[PDB]
Amino acid sequence: LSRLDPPEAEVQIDRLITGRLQSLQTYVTQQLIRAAEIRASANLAATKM
Amino acid sequence: SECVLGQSKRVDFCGKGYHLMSFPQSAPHGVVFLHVTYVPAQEKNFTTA
Repeated sequence: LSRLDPPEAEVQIDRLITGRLQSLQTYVTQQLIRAAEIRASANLAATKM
Repeated sequence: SECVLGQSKRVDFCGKGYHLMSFPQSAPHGVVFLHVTYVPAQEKNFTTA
């Protein structure tokens, strides 16, 4: 934003800001199918609970 | 397909207590299960041989 100028930084900003929340995208998918791996292991706990 | 159909054996999987039977009801975007369980109340001591 400071050094690169917004005419020829806009194709750099084209997939900088658009790409950054693609990385807890990674994380929550890593979360829930450990969580739903236990949310069903809750039920697998519930098997002999 | 294991509480409404059929009489299961799975506690904490067909409600709370020894599962007797099951009544399903529709719901907005949901399914609601009633449950009938045989959960007795009153006891004593007793003495064996």
